[PDB]
Amino acid sequence: ASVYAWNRKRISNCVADYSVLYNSASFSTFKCYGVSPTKLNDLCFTNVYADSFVIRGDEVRQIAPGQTGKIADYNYKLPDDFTGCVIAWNSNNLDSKVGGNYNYLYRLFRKSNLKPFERDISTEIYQAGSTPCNGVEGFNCYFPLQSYGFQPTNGVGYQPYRVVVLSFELLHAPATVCGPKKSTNLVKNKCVNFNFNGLTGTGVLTESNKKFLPFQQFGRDIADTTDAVRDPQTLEILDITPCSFGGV
Amino acid sequence: AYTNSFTRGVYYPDKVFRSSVLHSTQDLFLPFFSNVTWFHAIHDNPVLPFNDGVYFASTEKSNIIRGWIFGTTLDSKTQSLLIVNNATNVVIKVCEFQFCNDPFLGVNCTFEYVSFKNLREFVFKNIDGYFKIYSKHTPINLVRDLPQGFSALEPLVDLPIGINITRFQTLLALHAAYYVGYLQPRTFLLKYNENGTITDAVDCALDPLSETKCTLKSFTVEKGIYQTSNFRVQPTESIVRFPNITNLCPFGEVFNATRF
Amino acid sequence: QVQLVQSGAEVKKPGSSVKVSCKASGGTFSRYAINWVRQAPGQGLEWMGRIIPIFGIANYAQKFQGKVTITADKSTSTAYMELSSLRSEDTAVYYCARADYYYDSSGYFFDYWGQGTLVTVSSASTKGPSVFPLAPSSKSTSGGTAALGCLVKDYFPEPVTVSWNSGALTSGVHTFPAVLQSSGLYSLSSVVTVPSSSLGTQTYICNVNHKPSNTKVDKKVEPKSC
Amino acid sequence: PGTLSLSPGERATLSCRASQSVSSSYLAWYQQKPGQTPRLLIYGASSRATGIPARFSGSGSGTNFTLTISRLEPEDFAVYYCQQYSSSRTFGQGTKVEIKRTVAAPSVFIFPPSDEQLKSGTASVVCLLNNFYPREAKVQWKVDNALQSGNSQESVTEQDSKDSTYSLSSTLTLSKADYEKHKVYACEVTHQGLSSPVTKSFNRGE
Repeated sequence: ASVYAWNRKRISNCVADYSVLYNSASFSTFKCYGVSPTKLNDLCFTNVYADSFVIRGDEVRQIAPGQTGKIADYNYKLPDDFTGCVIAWNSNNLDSKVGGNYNYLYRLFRKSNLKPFERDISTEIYQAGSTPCNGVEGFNCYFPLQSYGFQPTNGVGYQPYRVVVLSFELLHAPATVCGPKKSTNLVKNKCVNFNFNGLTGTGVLTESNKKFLPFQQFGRDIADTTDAVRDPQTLEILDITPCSFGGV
Repeated sequence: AYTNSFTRGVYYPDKVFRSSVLHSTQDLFLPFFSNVTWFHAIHDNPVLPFNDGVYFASTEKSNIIRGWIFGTTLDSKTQSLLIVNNATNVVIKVCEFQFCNDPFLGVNCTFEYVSFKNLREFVFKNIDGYFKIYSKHTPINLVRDLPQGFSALEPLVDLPIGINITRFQTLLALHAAYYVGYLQPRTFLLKYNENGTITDAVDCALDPLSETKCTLKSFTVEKGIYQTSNFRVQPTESIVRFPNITNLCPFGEVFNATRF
Repeated sequence: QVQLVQSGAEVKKPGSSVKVSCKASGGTFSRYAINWVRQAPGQGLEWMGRIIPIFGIANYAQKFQGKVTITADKSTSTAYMELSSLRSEDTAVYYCARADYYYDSSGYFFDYWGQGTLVTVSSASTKGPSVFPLAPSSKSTSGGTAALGCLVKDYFPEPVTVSWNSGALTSGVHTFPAVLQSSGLYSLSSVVTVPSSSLGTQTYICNVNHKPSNTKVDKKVEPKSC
Repeated sequence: PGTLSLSPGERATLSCRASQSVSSSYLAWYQQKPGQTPRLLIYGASSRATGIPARFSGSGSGTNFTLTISRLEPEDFAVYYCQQYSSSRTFGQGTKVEIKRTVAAPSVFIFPPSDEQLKSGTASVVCLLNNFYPREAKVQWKVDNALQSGNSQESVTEQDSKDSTYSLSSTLTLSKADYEKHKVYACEVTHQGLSSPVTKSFNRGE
């Protein structure tokens, strides 16, 4: 997509490696925020959004939590707590066209700047001067979407780059997207290290009498820490009895 | 026409089991003792606003009301949610190719999903961009009004549809009565019993007793005096002052003279 | 390209529409708007409408709202205009041009004009030429020089293409602008000049064709006294 | 349209008729050979990075944004349209530029209507006024010695391609019945090049 009208694939109920991403020399950058790219393989997510678009190489620095500038202002604001990867690759050999690819566009005029993920496809003539817009332009008032017009002869910062932002989400609702990491057997009544669908921890995985309602999935103590879990393969309810410790 | 909502529209805010606990949360809820709008089948399914989202309920064992349509346009002239229910079993579409806009039967569509002394209850919200549904089936004594009593609604689905919702309309078949009320951002204290089940609640905002219950995280409040908030008077106006004349900046010298 | 390939005579009747058509260079849908204008023939020009081929969205001046309907093919830059309230008094010339593209353009002005569309409207039907070779004589004379001509009347649509000895007798030739008569049909005049010593003896022919029916006339002009 | 006459090699200067509002930029001047497809001559205007680089300018007054043809070549003489930008795109009727000449009287000729027309149903008696300058020629018809015009259909040429004058077919168009009620069909021609009225005659039965 043009960056004013960015793509959003939403990812659920599937599994992937992320090294197949971060290993590849194709990626011009692999900027990460709130997560480390190698560590993604240890995790499961409620969902991911592959928010994705083309921008010119100059603009990639704007794609951060806590940043402002033309893309962040008018096209695609990241929240100032965005969690995930911004992956970019030079696409001058893909998106640029001789005579310019004008089918890649960006906004630079609006009544006010974007809020986080505030997608906006509006086309109305913008009031860049004292005159009313009249539904027509010439001067003082103008159409709000600039075009990049990408020519393959562009200088390296003016070249197009394909961007995928992996906007991860972890909610109270349990994970549905998984890393590549292989499962193991269950081990009750022993002190063990564990990863239940992205919940990392350590304790004694006792079985329980707790009546989880059919939608209820984690149980929590007063501390807002996981007291119980329902096993994501066998659906039995386990008390995570604390790890065995005391003073000496 | 109206009736009193009583204690209604409590639903499980999340999939987290908790037990024997008084846990406070801030979310879109039907506020206690608000007026619901009340309906009975004649001509009784106009289009209604959705606002933040809806509590909807009807006094049926009999499924005369069949479901809903939601969106901005509803008529699928943009992507519009359609839902149909076989009493408990649910069928869903999001279409922008043309719906049968007649909201009745006589006795670009990017997603789909499938799975009178009785009260059917629902809550609908669009928060986080996945549309969410919660429900109850329950027997009732009085058919005239929503019950003067406590219950809480489990989820049914949490669907990644991404539709702009501002309005909704219900669907019927004929040769029943129902109610509507609105969610608002509120803070509720919620009581979870030993069976992990929500069994009482308090709206912090309702009255000074309910503010105090939530200040103490407790349904019992003992005799005394309790500080629930600061009190502040808001500014009435924004007042601005400058001298009665304005020079304009010497940029053409102090920022940029005829030589740098 | 430059001259946008506007459709021609679009011969029509009132209470209707016609899909006027035009062509612009292949990629230009992504890089320019198309604008539309009206002109009465030999008279004033005025703006009529616009399309933005990124979305295919169109706009119209208030005089042309409902009377005009513009569309385009984003895959080719082919352009179209249904003249969606057509009348006999709407028998004007119509034009379109490549234009606009905002503060990304050098200055918004139009550049590639179309070749024009005289949408030819009447309440009357198509009719052949009636042709009248106007005599050289002592009256057709001023000293050593004389003139003669032909007049053509009650035909539709224009043209009738009057020419002198099939274009060989060019001496002082003029063919005049046509008049639309109260019948709803066209008429015009054409003239030629000659040495007045030859009023009865030079070869004078009006060669005329109503090309809209291919009806051709090759008539000797009658020489006459007075 | 309104017209100005100038010689080849003169410098033109003509007002935008759309300049009722000033506009924060002018757009362009478009030439036309009458009725046909217009042509961009001044462009990008209120700048001076403007127009076909051989000639022309637009900045000639800060509202009128004049058609400023720097040195008129024989193909510059045409009608012109004027256009401006400030939430705006409208056209004014500019002014025409025509090749200037010495005064030339009309060469006056009458043609009988054709006997073919007098048989079939009409008397379009033609007075050709040929190759006059300026364009302001006058005609009347001595219809039974009363004076008439407009029943004279009066079509006028483009500017002449050999001599830059103009011509008129004044064309007294009676029905065959009216031509049999009336009898006399002489023209009267008056023009700036003539010291007195010029007449040629036609009559029923000549």
